[PDB]
Amino acid sequence: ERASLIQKAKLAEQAERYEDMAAFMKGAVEKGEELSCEERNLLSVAYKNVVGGQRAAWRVLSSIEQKSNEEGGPEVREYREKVETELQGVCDTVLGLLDSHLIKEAGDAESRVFYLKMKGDYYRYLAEVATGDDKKRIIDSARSAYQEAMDISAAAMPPTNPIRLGLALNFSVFHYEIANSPEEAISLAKTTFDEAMADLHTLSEDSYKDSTLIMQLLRDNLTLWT
Amino acid sequence: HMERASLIQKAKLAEQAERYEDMAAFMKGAVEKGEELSCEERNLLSVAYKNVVGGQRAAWRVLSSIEQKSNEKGPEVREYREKVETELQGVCDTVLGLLDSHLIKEAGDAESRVFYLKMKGDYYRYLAEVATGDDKKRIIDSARSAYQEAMDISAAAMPPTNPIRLGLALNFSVFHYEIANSPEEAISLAKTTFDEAMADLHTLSEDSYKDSTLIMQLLRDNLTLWT
Amino acid sequence: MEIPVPVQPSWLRRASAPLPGRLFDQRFGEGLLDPGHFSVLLDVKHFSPEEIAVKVVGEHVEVHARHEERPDEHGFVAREFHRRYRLPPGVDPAAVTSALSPEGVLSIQAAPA
Amino acid sequence: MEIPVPVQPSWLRRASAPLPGHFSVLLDVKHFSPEEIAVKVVGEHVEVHARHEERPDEHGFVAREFHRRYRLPPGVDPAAVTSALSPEGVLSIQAAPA
Ligand code: NI
Repeated sequence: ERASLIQKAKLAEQAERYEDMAAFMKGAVEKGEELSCEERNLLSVAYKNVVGGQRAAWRVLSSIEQKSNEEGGPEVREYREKVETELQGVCDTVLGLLDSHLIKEAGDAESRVFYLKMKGDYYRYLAEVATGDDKKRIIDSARSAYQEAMDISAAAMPPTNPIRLGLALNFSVFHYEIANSPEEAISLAKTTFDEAMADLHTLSEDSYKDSTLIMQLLRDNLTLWT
Repeated sequence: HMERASLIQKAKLAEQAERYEDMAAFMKGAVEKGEELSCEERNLLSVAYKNVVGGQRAAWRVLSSIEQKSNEKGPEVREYREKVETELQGVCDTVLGLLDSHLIKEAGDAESRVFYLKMKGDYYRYLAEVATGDDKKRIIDSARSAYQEAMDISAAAMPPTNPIRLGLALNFSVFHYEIANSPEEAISLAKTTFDEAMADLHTLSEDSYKDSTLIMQLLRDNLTLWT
Repeated sequence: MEIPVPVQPSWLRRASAPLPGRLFDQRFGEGLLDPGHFSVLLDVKHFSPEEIAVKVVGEHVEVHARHEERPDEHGFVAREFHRRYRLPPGVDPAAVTSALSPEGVLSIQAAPA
Repeated sequence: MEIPVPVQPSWLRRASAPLPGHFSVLLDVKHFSPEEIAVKVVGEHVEVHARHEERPDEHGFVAREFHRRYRLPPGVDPAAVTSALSPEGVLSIQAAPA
């Protein structure tokens, strides 16, 4: 059953049907076996494409809503609330899978950092659209997931590792955009980037391409934030 | 009336946000209020469903190609291709249901009548792309009839440079070539449509001119490809 | 007489974790895989916005890109280039703007004057 | 005359209605003449220093400069390092196994 669901998720990826891919991957995770590096990536690709589409849509509507509070309707608010609801459901699904199946005390630091970063990410996506005391709870949950992942990655992974680089990038986005700590965001992005150039020669063609891409992102964000 | 206005605004918002499934759902609801659609509203309905079905059609070809290649087989490709195919069929049946129960009328303007009949031919053509047996034959006949009724109206009521007329002749020629396996009829229809167009371009306004000059290039590209 | 042209990154938002020619300098391309105006496109792929300097020096628009020694695929590499373009007569030097795309394309433009 | 064959170009697709050890490196040094390129072996590295003064081009004036550095593997004799520039503008720096 699990092997079939993974094959179907690979087919859904080829067909670019990410909602289907996510559903197959959810089912595969629910079989109870640990995910391989390839399978983790299938799960991540599936849900990031679903949530990414929803997040991109919400910003368009939220921007129209913010602009239409000049020159003069309610349909924007009602519809923004609907999508927002769809986005919240996808984040809650991912977070549910992470907490009930994927987040474990064992084994590899790579897989542990991967899932904890994913937890921080989906809480951060919830924080992008959250409002009151709920927003505060969500911000705290993202911060905790990211910090636990940072502690593991600094102790177990080299500074050029793409999972470590990607995590530090997202946590710095969190500090700047969500937690409104631009200084912490700039400091984290600078440190991550600096610790990276010094270690690039230790990387293989595969790892090198991952780090060199992500360092460009850190640098672009620093250009934008400073 | 208030509900209809809201659904059209929401469809315009869904278009901006590029949420075409939502746009289609809002447009379906707006059509179900019972008022005839304006030129802008017809276009919203068409944009919504063509984007939904276009995404499904593009997906099916990828899967169908993998399935055809993996036979020089794994059950997963067949099962999944059957699923999508099913989603595509449902969208086409929804459009065709809306066209037959609300939009296709014997009144009024030839423009709106040709528009809806072309749309009927198009969605039957999309069903024919994935259909198989005696069902395929019935679907091919239904697309042919919708296109022919639209051609008859457009030849009698619209100038040869009209973009709805040009777009219709283009799709019917695609139908002849790809679906009905009549390349000669496809080439003949495309040539005739194109030829009748250059002679009449001067009679067009800046708005109509841009529509025709684009579509004639498409007819010409298809002729380059088919001949 | 010379005025500095600011290099603004075209892209706004911010980048998060992504889904995981040759070693030459520049020119122009049709796409990625005259009146009183100015419009040029430059490939500055090896330089960050802070490593590119655009100026209007008299009758010319100057582009000065430089990056200090950095590691790469084969070893270490430092690069530097200086490009110069003529500014047409009916173009106001104050109207000259510069932007850098996330793809690494530098566009220097000046609205008709 | 009998049956024509379609001249189907790669340019198009069926248009439908529109939407209403050793050492060996290869370098591209196309902008530099042989006299504008300097190759050296400095310790554990092979250095390439290319520089051309201001010259006219397709859009305006341009001066270029680059410095590339490559590590020299341990079992490679620095005296065995040779360099050649092809008429296509490719610089190849090689060192036979030692
Ligand atoms: Ni040369």
